[PDB]
Parts: sequence; structure tokens; C-alpha cells
Amino acid sequence: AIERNLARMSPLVSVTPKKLTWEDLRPIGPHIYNHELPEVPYNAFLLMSDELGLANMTEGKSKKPKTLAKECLEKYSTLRDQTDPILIMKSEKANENFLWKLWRDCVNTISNEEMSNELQKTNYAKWATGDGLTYQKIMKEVAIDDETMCQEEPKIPNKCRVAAWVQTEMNLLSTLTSKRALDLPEIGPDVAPVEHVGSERRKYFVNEINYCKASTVMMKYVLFHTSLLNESNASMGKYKVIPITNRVVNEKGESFDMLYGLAVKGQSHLRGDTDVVTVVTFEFSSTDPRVDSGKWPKYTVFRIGSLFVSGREKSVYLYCRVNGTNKIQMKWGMEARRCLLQSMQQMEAIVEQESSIQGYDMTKACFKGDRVNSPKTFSIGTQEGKLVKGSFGKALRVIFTKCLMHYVFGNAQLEGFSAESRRLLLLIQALKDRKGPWVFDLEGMYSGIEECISNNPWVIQSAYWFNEWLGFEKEGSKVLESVDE
Amino acid sequence: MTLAKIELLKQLLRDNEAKTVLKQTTVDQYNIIRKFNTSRIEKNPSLRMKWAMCSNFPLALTKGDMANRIPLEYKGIQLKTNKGQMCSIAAVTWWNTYGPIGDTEGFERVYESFFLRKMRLDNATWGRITFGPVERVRKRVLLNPLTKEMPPDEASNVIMEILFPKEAGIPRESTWIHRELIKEKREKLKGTMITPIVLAYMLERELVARRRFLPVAGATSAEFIEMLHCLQGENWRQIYHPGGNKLTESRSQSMIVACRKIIRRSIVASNPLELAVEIANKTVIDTEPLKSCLAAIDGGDVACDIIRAALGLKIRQRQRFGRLELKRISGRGFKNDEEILIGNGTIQKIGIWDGEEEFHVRCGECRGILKKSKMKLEKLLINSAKKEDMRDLIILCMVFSQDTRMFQGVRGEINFLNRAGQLLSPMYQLQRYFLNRSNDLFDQWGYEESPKASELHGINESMNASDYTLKGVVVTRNTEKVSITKNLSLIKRTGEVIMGANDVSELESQAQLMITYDTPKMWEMGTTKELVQNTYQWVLKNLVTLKAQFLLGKEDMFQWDAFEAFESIIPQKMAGQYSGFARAVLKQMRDQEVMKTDQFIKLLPFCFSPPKLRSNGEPYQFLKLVLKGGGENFIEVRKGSPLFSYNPQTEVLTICGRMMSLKGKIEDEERNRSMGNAVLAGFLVSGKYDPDLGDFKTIEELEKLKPGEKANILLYQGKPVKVVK
Amino acid sequence: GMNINPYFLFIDVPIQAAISTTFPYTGVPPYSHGTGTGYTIDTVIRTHEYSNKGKQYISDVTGCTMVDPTNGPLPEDNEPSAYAQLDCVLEALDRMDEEHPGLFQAASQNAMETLMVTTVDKLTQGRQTFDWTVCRNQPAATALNTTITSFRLNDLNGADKGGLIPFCQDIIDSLDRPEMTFFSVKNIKKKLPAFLIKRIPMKVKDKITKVEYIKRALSLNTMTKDAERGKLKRRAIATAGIQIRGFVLVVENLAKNICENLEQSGLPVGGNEKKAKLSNAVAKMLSNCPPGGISMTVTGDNTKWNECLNPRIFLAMTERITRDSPIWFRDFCSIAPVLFSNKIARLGKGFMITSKTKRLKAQIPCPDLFSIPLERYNEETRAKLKKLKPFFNEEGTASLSPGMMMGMFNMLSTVLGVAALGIKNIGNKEYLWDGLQSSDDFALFVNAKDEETCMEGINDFYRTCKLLGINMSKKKSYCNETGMFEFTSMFYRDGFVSNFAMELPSFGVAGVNESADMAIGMTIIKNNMINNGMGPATAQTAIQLFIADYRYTYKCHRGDSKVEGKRMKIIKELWENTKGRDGLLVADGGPNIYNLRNLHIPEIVLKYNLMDPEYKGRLLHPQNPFVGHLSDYDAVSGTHSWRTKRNRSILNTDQRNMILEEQCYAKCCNLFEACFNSASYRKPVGQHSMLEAMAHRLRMDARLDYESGRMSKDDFEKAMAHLGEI
RNA sequence: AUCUAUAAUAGCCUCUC
RNA sequence: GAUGAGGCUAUU
RNA sequence: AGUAGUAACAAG
Ligand SMILES: *O[C@H]1[C@@H](O)[C@H](n2cnc3c(N)ncnc32)O[C@@H]1COP(=O)(O)OP(=O)(O)OP(=O)(O)OC[C@H]1O[C@@H](n2c[n+](C)c3c(=O)[nH]c(N)nc32)[C@H](O)[C@@H]1O
Ligand SMILES: [Mg+2]
Ligand SMILES: [Mg+2]
Repeated sequence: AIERNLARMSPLVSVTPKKLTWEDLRPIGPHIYNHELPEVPYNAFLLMSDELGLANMTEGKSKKPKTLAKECLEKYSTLRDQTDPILIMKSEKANENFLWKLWRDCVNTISNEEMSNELQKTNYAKWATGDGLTYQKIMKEVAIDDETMCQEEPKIPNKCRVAAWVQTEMNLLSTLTSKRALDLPEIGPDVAPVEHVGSERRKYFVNEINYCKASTVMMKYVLFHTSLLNESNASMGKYKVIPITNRVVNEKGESFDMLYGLAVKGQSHLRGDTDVVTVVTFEFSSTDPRVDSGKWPKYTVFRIGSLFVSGREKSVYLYCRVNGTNKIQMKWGMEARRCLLQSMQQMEAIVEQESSIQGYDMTKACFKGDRVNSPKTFSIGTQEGKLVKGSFGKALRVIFTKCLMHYVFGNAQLEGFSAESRRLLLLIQALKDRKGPWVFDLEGMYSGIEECISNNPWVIQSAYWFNEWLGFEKEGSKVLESVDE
Repeated sequence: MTLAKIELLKQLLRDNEAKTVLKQTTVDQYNIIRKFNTSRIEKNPSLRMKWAMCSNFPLALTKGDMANRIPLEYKGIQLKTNKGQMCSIAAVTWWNTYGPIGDTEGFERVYESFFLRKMRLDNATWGRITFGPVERVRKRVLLNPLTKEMPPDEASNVIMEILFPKEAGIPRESTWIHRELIKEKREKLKGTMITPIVLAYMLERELVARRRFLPVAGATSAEFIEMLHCLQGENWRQIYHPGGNKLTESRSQSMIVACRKIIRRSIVASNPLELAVEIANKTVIDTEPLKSCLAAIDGGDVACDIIRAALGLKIRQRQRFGRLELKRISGRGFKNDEEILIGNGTIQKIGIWDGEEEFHVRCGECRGILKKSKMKLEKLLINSAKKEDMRDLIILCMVFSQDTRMFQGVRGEINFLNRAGQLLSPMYQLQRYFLNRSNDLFDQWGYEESPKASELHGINESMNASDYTLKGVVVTRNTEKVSITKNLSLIKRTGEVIMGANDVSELESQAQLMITYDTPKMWEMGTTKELVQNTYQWVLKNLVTLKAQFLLGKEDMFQWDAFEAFESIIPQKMAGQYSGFARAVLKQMRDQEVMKTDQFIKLLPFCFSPPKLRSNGEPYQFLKLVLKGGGENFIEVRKGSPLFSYNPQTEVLTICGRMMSLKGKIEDEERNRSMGNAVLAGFLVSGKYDPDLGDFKTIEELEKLKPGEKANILLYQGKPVKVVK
Repeated sequence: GMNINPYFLFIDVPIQAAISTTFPYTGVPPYSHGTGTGYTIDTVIRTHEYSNKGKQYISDVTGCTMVDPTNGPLPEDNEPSAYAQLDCVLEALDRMDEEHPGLFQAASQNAMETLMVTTVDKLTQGRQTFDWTVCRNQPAATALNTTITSFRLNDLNGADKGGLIPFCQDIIDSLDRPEMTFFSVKNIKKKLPAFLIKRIPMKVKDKITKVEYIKRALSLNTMTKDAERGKLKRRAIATAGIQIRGFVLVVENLAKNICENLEQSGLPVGGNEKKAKLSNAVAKMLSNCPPGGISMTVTGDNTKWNECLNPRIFLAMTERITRDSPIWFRDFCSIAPVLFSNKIARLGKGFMITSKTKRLKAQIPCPDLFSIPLERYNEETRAKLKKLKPFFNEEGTASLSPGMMMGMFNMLSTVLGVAALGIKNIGNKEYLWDGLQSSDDFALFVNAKDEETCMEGINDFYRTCKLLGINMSKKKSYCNETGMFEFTSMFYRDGFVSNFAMELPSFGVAGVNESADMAIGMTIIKNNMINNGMGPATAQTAIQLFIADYRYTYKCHRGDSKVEGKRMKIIKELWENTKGRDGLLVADGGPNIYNLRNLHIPEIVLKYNLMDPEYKGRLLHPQNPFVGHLSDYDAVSGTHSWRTKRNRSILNTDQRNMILEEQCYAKCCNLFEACFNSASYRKPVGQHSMLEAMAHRLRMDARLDYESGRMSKDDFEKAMAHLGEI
């Protein structure tokens, strides 16, 4: 039967095989290069590379969040006492007067002698937290009769182009700093030699990661989400000031409490997991929003003062933004430390491989080299169109930053893009290994990839990076086409 | 409290609804209403826990005197609600810090398995940690040790008898064997105030076995599976010595595996006897020398006897077939693969043993003499003993002989493969199959007149002596000194060979206990992939010196100990032909001055064995060189292979998944050199692929080509070329 | 300056070796909001579109619109097609049978025996199940009990026999009852000023006709799936009722029996066993490649796998497989595909229409979808409703004869896919194909002499799959030379590589309780070390991160720390009061002493010796109130095994009557367990009433106590009088 | 030689755009 | 409002 | 507003 049916089946029913060539691999998401579309704006919950933390030396005593903020503001009394605003940038639908009034209320509540971080439900606080904006539920019959009640047209994420601030964030978050934010707890003493090897390797790995800016940003996110979840459960019908706080340690062992701003929590009656609580964030920064205005459409910025870090003083602005979060986002932010693992396990694996090739532990050789082996280097980036190499620790930091951005900018768009681009990556790897890959519908796979590139900054930057790396791979393969030929 | 239960039942029966539920719900349907729940269970318990821990009183309290001991508040913190009382985690902490002090006997009793686990970990020694390739195989292994192991049904029956004898049901005969044990348990739990379900699950932990598919490498005993996470990874090994005691069966299996590995490594060496002795003297089974293990254990296989002879011990010609103890008396057998038709009609590949053999057979208490021939059980003389043991021994002997009747006596379902596709020993599968259904085997075997001699009497299938008995079986009322030769063959004083290296089984098995070799060349005892990776790593390490010797020297570079170890994983049939081919290819590469480093590295190890050329004086031509074990263990002459691949663009050599760099140890001009000059012996690239010659020629076509004639060759897809002799 | 490009890592590392970095599993998984009616309508429309060229008729039993694509015209293009040919399916099944003699017979015999020894309570093992009495979703046990009670109302007492066969016969007979009486839940609404509406549910008798009951029994409740990775758009899942689940079990058992003996099936093997089987198959295919030829691997997924598979083809499959079985078993196996052929899809909660200026919103339910003009719906919803009109039922449901709504016959679909893989050749052409199948995922290994012949074989396999109703995804499928591929999200590159990212979500706090969560986290770390290629340093870092997350979740930071909190003050006092501080648990502010070597030792056992006697006694108190007791039996677990009172108190709902039924059942079961101590450990067996068994047990207990001297004269007389009264 | 055997609940992973 | 199947894990 | 994304929350 099968033979007869195939005989009488139309030839148009075909898998249409097509041998894959480097030329057939075109850049993904061309629309990200046209300038008609706006550049993707900054939409992360908190500032990452533009964050400015007010540092107060601490004696190791975690007194309280409100007390910590009070001490930090007392140290920087000039910023705290700033009462007249100088508006630098304003969001399209924001009320700068109400935002400044809410900021002043937060500062006063934090600085007051009272031990409660509650804010009164004033007009400006009510506007900022979106009080009384839910639609009234009416009966089915009245709505059916009412001809003005129609199904709302869905809002689709808009299309944006590549923005340089994503590349700047990637560059800055993977650089080493002088502050350690990780607070890893102790483990049991090592007995087995494998445990000693693990501890010795952890020395290098944790030293590399802990000193990078991405680690501090991750710790800030984790702590803020923990505090926000606790406040949302505890204070459902209250407006609460939640300071954005972190704890860092200098290379000399001295600890500092860092205040990055203040957050206002709206009413938190989150019955469902996707129910939204509004958070109004006021974050200190040294970045002038006018250097690139396309990055801050969502932020109302006031210039609140100045600070001294060297002979030259630096301005201090207050980035104010209305934002939202749900219980799922808070829970997943409380456990962002897992990013570490995803970065370590990868690099760790590489080290292990080298050990198997050398007969001894190669962590020290990989990180810094030894008498017999030179340091291991990875293609890390481009400088004026030329490939650049970097150390093992630099690659580890880059992967950790990649995981952190997966968390920060993670949504359905990133998931779909990751899956489809993973398929394309497997095809590219098959091409590199001279396995003669074949495809059936390459345009379909490209359309699947590009359906997910709408406005996620990380997805757009990933498409740009994929295009650059694909061009470099084509250039490299051009030399592989003249072997035994 | 029977009267209290009766009163409670009456009070419940006062309620009309409870009355109708009790009257209309059957005992079978109880299991339904036990699960009756009005609301769906909340999802995402991680988020739910993170959310609830921020509440005031998320925990439920058990009303009683103990609950009332908890104060309403403690230093300004409300521990409990002032319906269902609820408390906060602070209440748990308060109880832990100021609560009443109770007795801890119940915890110690219930969790004795975990305390034994802790003791096993504590009384353990840790050896060195080695870095190198580790080949791990996924096998079904036991997770935790058990003093007594029974299947879940038997364990459940035993638990029911121990804890709930009243409502136990039918006294299954399968519990008979454990009756004594039950009493013991009923002695220990006579006055225990612990909830019966916790004790039942303690008993299940102590009895029921948990077997899982895990990746292991050389240590499958449950004591080693507990530490599996620390024993090894994919690139490192950790020597571990668990505490406690180990079974004799595990030691016997481990020493059998060790002896087989030692013999396999030694046979390919010059003077195999000396190398075998040297390796055996440095072998340790877990934490005991191999020599001591061989001396102590009364058993083993051919390899164990060979190693005993090499070490100066006395050979023990003993064999185990699950529940049989067979001691050789005379005769020699040879195992040959053959396709046998089973009674079910499915053909199976089985290793049939030929020749005539005499065995002293023991099983439990039953003893006998077994006279066996090829595919036929000739005779079996038995002495009176326990009837059950007698019949079990009879059926075990019948299955062992591989008689045609036994193969034809199968009527049912037999699984010779597991769910993972791994092969199961057909002989043991048949033994297990016929152990529980010996009636069909006896019926198919046949019967004959019972012997009428003075001391010879037969036995029928009815479990008793009778005038009718199954063919062959007859009831009756009634050390060797050898020298091992150079090639690991044992010979009697008369000179007849009783054992040899070829008689050692080629099956690769995972030792139950960890085996160590206190020699720098321990890696030579590894699997095929580990040996290949280590050999190629060594070749890469000494690449410059090997190149220098090759360009200056002619044949001295082909002899090394690393290549000797590599030769053990090349099947002996193809070793000489591979060596001839590789030597010819390397010589042609050197003489013609067209040298490719990647191919030189790939083919150098194969040049160790003495060459074996064709009858016409030319070497064999190959497309791939196959290695022992698995279908993925081969080296491709032209293209890459799962074990060996080269990337000229990046100049990266991938060996068994590990990437190494040839940068520096390479000449860029080699990228402009053709691969066609280093794929066939005596062939050199003549020019472009000429369509006139036609289709590409095969290996057999190449071998028959006369000297000086061209041929079209496909190095790999999209890269044709024409070569000449 | 220098710009970081993470993709440049792939220049130094192959994609498979660094595949873990391509999974963004540290981010939040997608969730669905609001109604799933749009997705359900889209699924219905697509399922009917892929079969619109088949025979359309009107069901004589329910009056629904039925579409039959089987034996329909062959596809003329590459669009998804449900026009499977019965002859080709039977030929593939015959090929499978003759490659595997006795496989179908053995599978049917095993399934028959399992069904013969299967009880009704097996139906309580599912999750949320559609309840027809309330037309809602209820726990599987609740739905089963409600169905049993309703059947008892309608003179259907098969469930009393205990076996599943009498219960399924009862379902079949219930399909014939001219009228059905049952118990339903009705809500009384009260005005609580704040005004809010308070709902009080209560049980009331209700009656429906034969046709309504038949449609309800065939109905599938549809909802939206949440927390799904790798997908841009949300999708709809469905759940069936008790009637369908009663028969799906035997078909699934038969299909599993078949699949377990097929070397091309990726099911039911999973994990390490699946990895071993796949590696063995790949090695066998590599060794079997003809000399001098080429072997090519196709990584493929099937597009519209569920929409295009037809229940009629599954009925034919069941008939073919159970060829040598007794008639009753053949009918029993045929029931489930018959039910799926006449399935009805419930379209969900409906849609929401809003007035932006007036700030109003209202939920139009599925029955009233067409009560408003289609112009008041948005563009996509309007088009979907227009296309749905022909298959719409006036009661708010849709006719969905074609397709399988969601993964109910995974094993049978795998059998069909493997049968497709078993042809291996078309027209004696010079190629041979084999492969591995797991539901819609497959890997096809084609051995030939050149690449063109391999492509011809792949095309032949594609067309053969088209003949069987299987549509290979040309967009998501690709091929290369054998040695590298992907299957079921497992990446093979000269061996299967470790994918650590997929395990990341399991590294958090489980959310059971303090001690259970500690054990689960340690065991997760250990198992990821064993299986997912996690190194010792990464394992120790995971231990540290789990300890930090655990302390922050349970507010049990170190005792010497200065952290503030209600629990922390008591933790500090305990830390001050304790001498053997190393013996304190992490939940009690004690130090963490876990490392790689002791990941398998429970925390209490690990610290048992180091505990101070007073703290040890307090923690392991047999009568501690935080763990439920039996009733006073001793509990050996510590105070940290507490339970959270999961009160699913839906806002503005007061269950003053349904909780009463729950409590009545709980009291009855508790008394039964008190009378029968082994009930919890072992499932009690018996076709008699619980009351009779309990009465006889109590009578025996009283008599034996009297004979042994445990009970005196007066108490024995009272017990006998009470028993006689009962 | 683990092939057999295996109660329930919960979690994590994998499998229409 | 959160389904089916498979694997693994913890507990009773 | 905002979160967010084919449909919801912005209390009931
Ligand atoms: O687990 C494997 C092996 O280690 C184990 N085994 C074998 N011998 C022992 C002892 N003595 N102690 C503990 N464990 C032991 O049994 C498994 C056998 O694996 P494998 O190497 O594949 O077995 P072999 O290749 O020897 O063939 P097999 O049929 O399985 O026989 C195993 C065992 O039985 C002997 N034997 C059976 N028959 C029918 C034999 C025969 O006809 N002639 C001879 N000479 N021997 C026969 C084998 O020789 C072995 O003793
Ligand atoms: Mg799929
Ligand atoms: Mg796939």
C-alpha cells in the first residue's frame, strides 16, 4: 500500500533538501539596523552600570534597613537636604511634581525618628502607585447590552533597533572592581583530596567573580527582591519605603553599607502569581541622562547634588521611575545567585578538560599559567574590527554577566530567541566541523528566529553579536575552503 | 482502647451523613474517600514557601499539653494565635531553645540506616586523586547497602507480618524463609511507642532495594555507589576505601575482573609472563593485594588460575554458575558463538561450549558428578540429599550443559535484553527462567526406566524416587600441579595445556570493588577510550622528538611502551595488517617529502605490531581501523572519527572529546599539502579528479590495481582526487 | 574601545561543549494571563483546517459537526495534513509485527492481565480532572467519588465490585441512561458591605438528559499552560473527565508494553537509561554504515503533531494490535479511541469586553460568545469566532472530532512513529533509514552511498510520514553527517554532552519544610554532580548558595550573626545558651558542616554526636506539637518537619457545607484507620461496607480483650451492647 | 549475571504559533 | 484557572 | 500611569 500511495502522491509533496553554505547564512533580524525604528530603551528593574551607591562605613552590625538608610543620608546630608528640584529629564506621562513630592516624603520618612517605613496615601503617592485604576466589574447582561463595551485590541511589543548602551553595559558589568558583594556562607572542612581541589579551584573562581560589577548588581537585585517580597506579604494595604541596599567589602577587609536609592511599594494584594504591585524607584546616579536621551524615555531625572571622588567633583542625579513586579519575578530575583553556578560550571568544565590532558590540576595554569603551560586565552571581543583575546577570568566574568542579563532581561522573547538561535547555532557548528549540513526550510527558521526580536534589549544585542560572530566565522572558514583542493 | 473506639463509632453513627458514608462506602472505596479533597493543591511550593514564611502564623499546631507549653508571647514576639491553632517559626525556635527535654531512643532506632551510612563514611580512607580521562558506563546499580534484600512484595509481606500480623491476610509461602527474621523484629518492636507507619518505612529502608541507572567506572558495589558523586567525574578519579565489611562475592568478582585486565594487557607484551607478574604484584583489590585475595578466595576463573600460577600459588579449578559450585576433574572446553533456536521460536546468539568435561557439582548440600558433552548432558550421578536442593541442582546442571532439550524446553517469555538494550547473559537468564518453572523442563527432558542396580535408583518429576526417572540423572549411594609457560599457558607435568590466555573471556565488566595498580603505568589498564586518549596525548607530548627520529631513523621509533599498551585494544587479527598499512603510509609520507603532522600522529600508534603484508608483498588498505569495544571505537584513515578528528583551520586535534592545540607543532605549509598522499599505502596524488576513469574505486579495487595506474578516490564528501601507484 | 561579544566564546569552544550558555534558565519563565479561550479556538480552527478536505457529517448521537480526514485525498503540498491512509498504517503495523514476532500478542496479554488486576482507585492518581456533575475541575479523587455517588443515584453499582472493568462497564451503561441524576454545587450569593459578594456553595440534586450527559462525558476542559520555556507564544492544554480516563489507562498500558520492546523508541526509558540506550543505538548505526558510503543524521520534530493525529487511526491501531485477544478486551481497548473521535472541547472562561472611557470590564462566557455582534470583538478574535461558528455548540462548546487535544496517547503516537521508522526503504532504493522516536521528536539515520541518495531517502521518509498523518517540521528539522545531532533536547557530539542549565531551577529551596528542604537540596547537588557533569568547586559553590537561600527563606541566619527578625532573637538566645554549637542545625542558627563527601547524610544524623543533650532532647521530642500525631503515638522526626496549613481560602468564598463533607469523610477515614492500623501502609481490600468491617473488627477486639483479661465484665457488656445496637 | 518486583503524595526536568 | 506521559528526587 | 504582552493586574 505504501508504495502505491507514494507512486500516486504528488511530487509537490517534498522535503526540498538544500545543502547549507556559509553564503546562505544571512544576518538575523535586519530591522535592528534601520534607523527609522527607535533604539531600544532601558527597561531593567534597577540601574546596573549607572548605579551610584552612597557608602557608609559599618562595624559589621546589620542594624535595620531604615536605620541603614538614615545613616547613609546623614553622612551625605547635602543630598538628603536638597529640597528644590532641578528637572533634567521627564518621562512622557509622568508628573514630576508628584514624583519629587514622593521622593521628599520618602526621605522624610526614612530620616524621621519613627521606626516605621510607612507612607500616607496622599494624592501624589496614590497617583504614583496607580491607586484606584482597576476597571469596575459589571454584570454580563449589562455589558452585552452596552454597545460601547468592546474587546480591547492587544498591545504588541514595538520594534526597536540596536542601542549602544547595551554594549556599554556588557563592557562595564564584566570589569573588575575593588568591592566584594557576595556573602557566601561557610561549608564543612575538607577531608577528601577532591574537596581540597574544589576549594583551591573555588579560590580562583570566586575571586574572579566576586570583584566584578555584575556581582554587585546581582547582589543588589537579590537583596531588593527579598525585601520587596517580605514587605508585600507583610504590608498588603500600606505604602512602604524600601531602601535599595547592598553590603560590600574592600580589599582591606573593611565593610561598607551602600544605599543606591529608595523604593515605594504600593498596595500589595497579590492573590494571583501574575498580579502586579507598583514600585516607584528613585535611584542615585552619576550618569547624565542627556548624554544619550534614547536610553531613558522611562525615567524622570532630577539633579540633586554633587559628590567628591577625586580633584574633580561629579554630579549626582536622581532617576525616578514607576515600575511594576509580581510574585514570580520577586521569587526569581531572590534566587538570582544561581547565575554564578551557570557561569562556573561551564568554565569549571573547561579546566577539568585541560587537567585530563595534562595529568594534574590546571586551575592555576589556566588562570595565570605556570612553568610548562601559558595562560589560557579566549576570543573575548572586537577592537576596531579586529578580534581581541582575553584571560580565562575575563571569559568567566563575561559568561557570568551573560547569565545575569538572562535573568534581568528574561521574558518570552528571550526564551523563543534562545531556542531558535540555538537551532541556528547547531547548524553553524555543523558547518564549522565539515559535516555537510543540509536544510529544508532555512527561511522558515530565520522567520522563527526573527519573530522574537521586538523590544527586548538583550535579544536585540544578542542578534547584533550573533551577526558579528557569524561574519567572523565566515571570514575564518574562507581559509578552510582550500584544503586538499 | 477498644471500648473508646466503639463509643466513637456510635457517636459517629449518630450523624446521618457519616452513617450513610460508612454504610455505602466499601473497604475498597475507602482509598478513594481517604484522598477526598475539596480544593486543588497550590502549585509552585517554592514561591508558596517564600511567600508564607513572611506571614505571621503559617504553621499548624497539634492541640495538647505540649502545645499549651508554648507561651502566647515571648519577649515581645507572638509565637501562637490567641478553628485550628497556628504558630510562627519563632515558636519552633522557642521550643528548640526552652522546650521540654524528651527521649531520643526512637530517632536512633528509626534512622539506623542513616547512622550506618554515617559510620561507613567516617571509617573510610581516602587515597590519591588522579587527573585523566575516565570512561563511565551507565549501569543499573544498587544505591545503598542492605544486610538482607528481598523484592518489594516479599518485603511488604514481611513488614505486614512484623507490624500488623492481625490484618495480614493469606500466609504466603514466600514468607516462610523469613519467618525467623520476623520473630527477631517482633522481639525488637514489642514495646515501641513509635507510629507503625514510620517503623514500616524503616523496615522498607532496611529491606527494599533501590536500583537506578547511574554512570559508573570500576566500582559498582553499593558501598561505592553512596560515594559515587565523590568517586570520579569525566576527567578525574578519587581513590576511596569505604568502612565496614565487604562481601566475599564482591571480592571474587573484583579479582576476576582484575586478572582478566592484567592478562589482556600482558598478552600483547614481549615475555607476557614477566609483565603479568609485575602488574599482579602491584594490584590491590580495594585495599587488599591481589595475591592475598587470590590465596584467600577459593574460586575464580581461567584468568585467576593463570595469575595464581604466575605468582606461584595453587590453581583452584572452580567455577560458579549462580547457585552452582563446579570443580573441574578432566576435559577442556572451547566457547564458540552460535545462533540457537529457543523453544519460543526466537533465535539467540549463545556461547556454546564443545568437548567432553567432568565436573564435581555442589549446590547447597547436594553433591554430584556431571559428565557433559557438546550440547548434550551425558550423565549426572547424584547422592541422596534435600529434595528441593536435589531438583534445583538437577535443573541447574541441565541448563549448564546447554542440552538441546533444555533450549527446546522454553515455553514463555524470556528477556535477553534490558530496557536500555544492554545484553544480559543468556545462560543466567535461562537458569533463572527454569528455576521457577522446572515442570516444563522436566516434561520436555523425557523419562526412562529407573536403574535397577544395587546402588543406582532414579528419581521422577514427582520429587521422589520411583521406577521412572528423567534421562541422564542417576542416584548413587556412594588438586593439580602445573607450571606456567612464557605465553601464560598452564601445562601439567605431562606437558598437556590445561589453560591458556586465549581461554580468558573477552567480556568487559565493571568491578564491584575499586581496583588500583600501584604502578606509574596504571593508565594502561584502562578502557579503550582512555587508552587511546592517553596514547595520543603521549604522542603529542613527545611529538618533536618522534618527528626527529622519524626523519633520521627508520624503524626504532615504532617500538615504545605506550604503543605496546595501545596494541592491547587492537584486535589481534587486524594488528599486523594495521601495522603494515600505517608503516607504509608513514614511509611514503617521509620519502616523498609530503608530510602531514595530523596523519602522522593518527597512524603512529598503529605501527607497533609486527607488519603483516599481503601474499603479493603489498600492505593491506583500510578505510577505518576498528578498536575493541563499541561501534564508535574506530579511527578513520581519511576523515575524522569519534575518537580522532582534526581541524586544519584552527589546527585543533579532538581526541575522545578533548581538544588539544597543534599550534607550534605544525608547519603552515601542511595546509597546502594534500590529504591524498597520506591515506593509501603506495599511492600518491597524481592530479585532479579525472572523469574519464569513472566512479571512485573501492579498497578491494585499489588492492588489485597494478603499479603505475591511476584511480579516482573520494577523501570525503565534496573532495575527490585521483591517485596513482 | 574593546567591545565584549559573548558569542565569541564559541570561537574557542564548540557549541555542544558550551550549550549550557544557550539556555536562559536563570530568568523568569513565561506565564499566561487572563483567558485561554483564544488559544483553544485557534487550536480548534487549525485542527479543522488540517482536515477540512475530509468527510463532513452530523453526529447522530450528539448532533455535532464531525470531520473525518482518514482515507481522505492525499496532500498536494507541504502544509500540515491529517489525511492518514488506513492501508499504509496497517502495512506499517504488519511490518512492525513481522520484525517483532509475538510483540503485539504479548503486549495485549500483559495489558489484559493488568486490567484484570486493576482497581477503581487507580483513577485517583491523576491531577485536576474535569467533573461533569459540576462542569468544573476537581481533584481526581474528588471527581471519581462524585461520579461514583452519582452512578449510585442512577442504579449503577459496578464500582462496588472493586475492579476497573465493572466501573468502565458502568460508564458504558451510564451513556445509555435516558436521564441522569447527580449531586451538583450551587452558590448562594450574599451582599457583604465594604458592596462585595459572598458565595456559599452547597450540594443539591440535579438532573440532565441523555444527550447532555453524553456531551458532558465527552467534554474536555481547556486551560492555559504556564511556566513553559523556549516558547514565545502561550498554548492551551486540556483535561478529560473520569469516563475517558477510565479507558485511556489500558490503551496507554498496551502502548507502553509495545514501546518497551522497540529499539527505536525513546519511551518509556528516561534519564541515564535513555542515554545508554541512545548511545548504544547510535554506536550500532555507526558500525552498520556500509563501507565507503555516507551516514547522515536528521534532527527532526513533527509540526502539528497533536492536531494531525486522528483518533480513528488510533482505533485502527488498537484493532490491529489486539488481533488475537478475546472480544471483550478488544472492545475495551476500542472504547477510548471511540470516545476521542467524538470529543467535545470546552472553550474556557470566554472573553473580556471593556469600556476604557467608563473604566468598566465584563467577562462574556463561552455560551454568550455570539450574543454580541462580532464587530465588538478585536480583529483576531472576530476572525477566529467567524471561523469557529460552524463547529460551535449552543452550550458554549465546540465539536473537535479530529486531532488529539493534548498528549493523551504519547505511547501510541510513539508506536506509530516507530512503525514509520520501520519501513527503512522505499522501492528497493539504495538507502537504509533507521532512527529513534519519542512522541513528536525523532532522529533519522540514513545510510547510503552518497549525499544525494541520503537526501532521496530523507524525502521518501518524509512522504511516508505524510501517508501516516505525520508532518515533519521542515523549518525546525535539519541534517548533517552522522556524529552530531539533538534529540529530546539532548545534544550528542561524539557522545552526549552535559546540559547543566536545565537543572538550575531545581537548585533552589524545594518548599516542603526546613529539614526536608535541606535534604532535597543536598541530594540535588549530589545528583547533579553524578549525572550533569558538575565539578567539585561548582558543587561547593552550590552548597554555599543553597545555604544562603535557605537561611534567607527560613530566616534562620547564623546564631552569631546580627541579622534582625522575630525568629532571629530566639536564634541568638539559643546560640548564647548552647555549648556544643556545632551540633545546632542550620534552621536553628547553627553552622553548616556539609561538604562533597557527606551530601548523602541527613543533617540531624550528621550533627547527632555534636548536639548538646538538652538541645538534642528538645529538637527530637517524641511529642513535639509541630508534627502531626496519630490518635498518643511518638514521632521520631524533629521539630523542623512541620507542615504549613495550606488553606486555599479563595477571597469572598465561604465553604460552610463543602468543608463539612470533607470533615465527614476525614472522620470516617480516621475512625477506619484507628480500627485498622495497616490501612495507611497497605491499601485495604474488600467489597463489603466499611461499617461492617469496623464492627466485626471491634467485636473481635472486645472478645479477645475479655478473654485475655484486658477488659472487665462491665466494659465488655457495654461494648457488646453498643455493637448489637449498631 | 538486577533480569524480577515495586503502595500513595509532592516537587523538578523533557516532550500547537 | 493550572492537564497527559516518562525519568529522577524527598516523605510517609 | 505602570507592569506586561495576543490578556490580564493595577484589590475583592
Ligand atoms: O559476572 C561474570 C563473571 O565475573 C561471573 N563469574 C564467573 N565465575 C565466577 C566466579 N568463579 N566467582 C564469582 N563470579 C564469577 O559470571 C559472569 C560471567 O561472565 P562471562 O565472562 O561472560 O562468562 P563466560 O564468558 O565464562 O561464559 P558463561 O557462559 O557466562 O560462563 C560463566 C562461568 O560459567 C562457566 N561455564 C559455563 N559453562 C556452560 C561452561 C562450559 O561449558 N565450559 C567451561 N569451561 N566453563 C563453563 C564459565 O567458564 C565461567 O566459569
Ligand atoms: Mg517535538
Ligand atoms: Mg528534535
